[PDB]
Amino acid sequence: QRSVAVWRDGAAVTVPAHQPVVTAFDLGLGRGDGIFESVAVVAGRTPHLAAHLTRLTRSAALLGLPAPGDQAWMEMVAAVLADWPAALEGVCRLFLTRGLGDGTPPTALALLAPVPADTLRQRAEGISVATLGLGVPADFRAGAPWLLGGAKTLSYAVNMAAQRHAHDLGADDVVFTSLEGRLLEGPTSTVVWAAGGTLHTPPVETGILPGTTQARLFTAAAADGWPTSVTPGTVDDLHAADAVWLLSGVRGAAVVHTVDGVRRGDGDLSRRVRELLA
Amino acid sequence: QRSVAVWRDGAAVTVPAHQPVVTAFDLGLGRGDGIFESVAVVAGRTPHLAAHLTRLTRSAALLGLPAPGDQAWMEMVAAVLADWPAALEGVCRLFLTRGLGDGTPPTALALLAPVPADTLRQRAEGISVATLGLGVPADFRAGAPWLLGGAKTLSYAVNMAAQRHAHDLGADDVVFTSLEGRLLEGPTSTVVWAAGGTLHTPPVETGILPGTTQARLFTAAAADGWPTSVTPGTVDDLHAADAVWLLSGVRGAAVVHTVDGVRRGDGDLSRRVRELLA
Ligand SMILES: Cc1ncc(COP(=O)(O)O)c(/C=N/Nc2ccccc2)c1O
Ligand SMILES: Cc1ncc(COP(=O)(O)O)c(/C=N/Nc2ccccc2)c1O
Repeated sequence: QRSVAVWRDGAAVTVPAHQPVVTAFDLGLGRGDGIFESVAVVAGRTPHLAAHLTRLTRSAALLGLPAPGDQAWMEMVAAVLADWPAALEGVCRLFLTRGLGDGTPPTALALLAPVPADTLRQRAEGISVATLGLGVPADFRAGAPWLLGGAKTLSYAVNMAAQRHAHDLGADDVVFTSLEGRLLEGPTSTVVWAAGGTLHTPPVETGILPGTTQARLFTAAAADGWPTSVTPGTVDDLHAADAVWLLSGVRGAAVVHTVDGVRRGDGDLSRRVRELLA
Repeated sequence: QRSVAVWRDGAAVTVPAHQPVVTAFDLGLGRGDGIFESVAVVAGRTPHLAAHLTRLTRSAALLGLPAPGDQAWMEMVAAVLADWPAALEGVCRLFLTRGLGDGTPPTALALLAPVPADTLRQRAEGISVATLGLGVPADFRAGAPWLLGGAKTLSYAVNMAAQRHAHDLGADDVVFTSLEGRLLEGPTSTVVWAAGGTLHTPPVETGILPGTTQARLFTAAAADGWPTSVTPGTVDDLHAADAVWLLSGVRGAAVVHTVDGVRRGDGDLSRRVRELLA
């Protein structure tokens, strides 16, 4: 099952999941002019909701979208959670669109659906990843705010086409690379790798998204005496690593067992990552 | 006024413009995973509909979207035109989204609204343009189909943020540039410029959109003995030109009187461009 709530006249309103909620002129539909956050629902609860709401706020600020505020979002999360089975892991997406235009109200929605079995299987069994160039220099987006580098938008056509291109090659997912071959991130994930006793992730001064699963791992790793580093790594670094993972809010930690058709092990490092994230 | 038609059970169905038509799970909303075309409505007619439908077909093919076919689109255009005032110039947008997922039907819509007075004023009086880098090499997108270079998508968040960035600077519109400073195109237009008795436009092997207003100008220019060229121009070329225009289906030909705050004339070349486009 699926469930949806719309923000109407300062209240969360539950509507049937198959009921249309956005008109033809919504700029989130026609232009992809809006932001989202994907919130894991585990045993009927949203363990990391606050983290996601801080990122929703930053995404909304990058796009100059008026945001309804935390109270509002928590009320819409409550609405869609109301009849949700504790046994069924969910993805609760929050969408904010520019609506019919700035001046008129932005459209706020919450939508909840099961995490798919194939996403669960990838968390359990790991993934193959294709590296695909984005064409941009690593330092470019820092000087080009119009490219929306640190924002999570409704404009994911490229993200989806990258994933289809990867599926066509026989891979499960994508890591983007800069022009010079620097790691950036997934269409939908943050890369992390283990090397020389350290956990590495690429810098986001490169204009990628401050991943919340990754932040939570690095904080717990720090506390457990596992050194962490922001490292301007390349695909060479992924091949040479002791282990590689894609981190995301919904899939969680997916070990990367294949990079560009090159099979790799994890040096049995995945267990401590999973313990720290738990 | 505005009007909308949805494709339901092999028929065009008229619905009130304020009526929701897309559910929360439509991938055109949540992911910007769909295509569009914007069709000028002039004196209650769609003079260039066939041209736009051929481009809709190519966009749909780049995204691997099943397309309903020309018959269907012409029926949805007929539906929204039904009560439309001949005196009111319109923009008829056709949207095709991946729907709830491939396997399930794509969502097809037509939506018709007046061309705004400020767009009409720009056609009459011309525009200021900001050049903004896209960060990509001119030759990059040709080797990177996942970047969707020659497709017109529902994923226009960057396009819109570029335009807002330009408005903030005091400009009306944008021309994108490659890393090396080559002209690409507008978020929503094709650049053309006059130099040395020739009409120039940038190559689209660079992964930009084959503009239909531009094709129509170059065809009529050819027939009238005005030489045309595909020219790998830079911003230098826009400053040095005898005249510069942005061409698009809805605004038409907008003379560019200012490039990056540098004012320019058109050498009285705009009249012959407008005669040829008429
Ligand atoms: C570009 C990009 N980079 C990183 C993450 C890692 O973030 P976190 O640990 O907070 O999830 C995401 C995920 N978005 N979430 C998402 C995207 C698409 C579909 C569903 C969810 C992303 O989209
Ligand atoms: C990237 C890009 N490049 C060129 C044109 C020139 O094409 P044509 O002469 O066929 O119009 C368009 C226009 N889209 N149309 C459009 C875009 C946004 C909003 C409304 C219409 C465009 O979006």
